[PDB]
Amino acid sequence: GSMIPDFMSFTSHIDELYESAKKQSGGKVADYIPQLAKFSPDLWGVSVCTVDGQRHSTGDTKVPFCLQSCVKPLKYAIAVNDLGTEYVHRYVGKEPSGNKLFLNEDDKPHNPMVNAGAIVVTSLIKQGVNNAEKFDYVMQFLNKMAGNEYVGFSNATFQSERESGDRNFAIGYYLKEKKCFPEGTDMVGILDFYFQLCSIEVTCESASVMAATLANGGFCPITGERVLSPEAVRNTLSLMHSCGMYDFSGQFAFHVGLPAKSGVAGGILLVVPNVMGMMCWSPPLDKMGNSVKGIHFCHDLVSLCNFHNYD
Ligand SMILES: O=C(Cc1cccc(OC(F)(F)F)c1)Nc1ccc(CCCCc2nnc(NC(=O)Cc3ccccn3)s2)nn1
Repeated sequence: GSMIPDFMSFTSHIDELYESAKKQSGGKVADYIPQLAKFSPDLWGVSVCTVDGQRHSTGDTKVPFCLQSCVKPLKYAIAVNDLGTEYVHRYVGKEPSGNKLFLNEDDKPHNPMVNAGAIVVTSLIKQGVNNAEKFDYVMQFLNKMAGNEYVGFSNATFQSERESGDRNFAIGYYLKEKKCFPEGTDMVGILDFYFQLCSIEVTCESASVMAATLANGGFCPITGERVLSPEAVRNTLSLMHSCGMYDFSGQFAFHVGLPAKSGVAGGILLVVPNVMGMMCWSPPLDKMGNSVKGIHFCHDLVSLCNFHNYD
């Protein structure tokens, strides 16, 4: 599957799109915790990792930042990989909401990409062991996805996220009341694990390798290791396609047509199946919560290389 005939000319076009996006100065850096409000609005990085293992970065691609919602497709993939589609979707829905409600009509969170869904997915991983082992288990998994490149942890983000996460505690108690967790779940402990996962740190470079693992049918392109089952990958990409960009998800599926997942740190994890993974990062967000520069870049990328799913 050679739709990138000349990698060096392709990176030349990446750089031009990078420079064009750089001029987009709009948006607001998230500031509900100090660990996000700190970030400069001018940070802007794009990293590419093909399914071959070819790499290209431009801009601020080695500055660590928190995954935040970008971790949601990754922990869903781990859950499906270990437990199968059917078991996971006993607890969480499979489609966009069209949203302030915690649960759909079946008393399940709408999908794994919204907070209530990610909290339920978190309760499914490595059940029975304590939180330190749960975290270590997911960390080892993310190391394999990233081919052992930068995966860190921001204790300061974790502490601030947990102390100000009233909406997530409201979701936690509502899900407990509607019996959404597996039997024996310690809800407060699940919220802790959830806040920790949101505080895992990557760079553009390490994250693009994670995305490239999803683009490569579950095989890490820079180690050849099998990390995720084909089922886990397929499921994760479908939900990223339809639910990955908050309230912009429907527009993004229509105009861009690639599986992607945004996050409040300004990251956009982007997958071009069978071609490449990308991570774009610029902290200033539009009013729907997506990185202004990243969105502009994603539109330009598809209008240039015919990467749209139905192109
Ligand atoms: O009940 C379900 C299935 C369901 C599916 C579809 C329709 C439906 O009927 C309903 F919309 F009327 F509820 C119910 N899910 C569910 C129900 C309750 C909850 C916990 C509560 C969610 C958090 C909120 N609390 N108050 C709110 N008020 C507003 O947002 C203000 C507003 C503005 C505009 C129009 C209406 N209100 S949000 N979480 N999830």
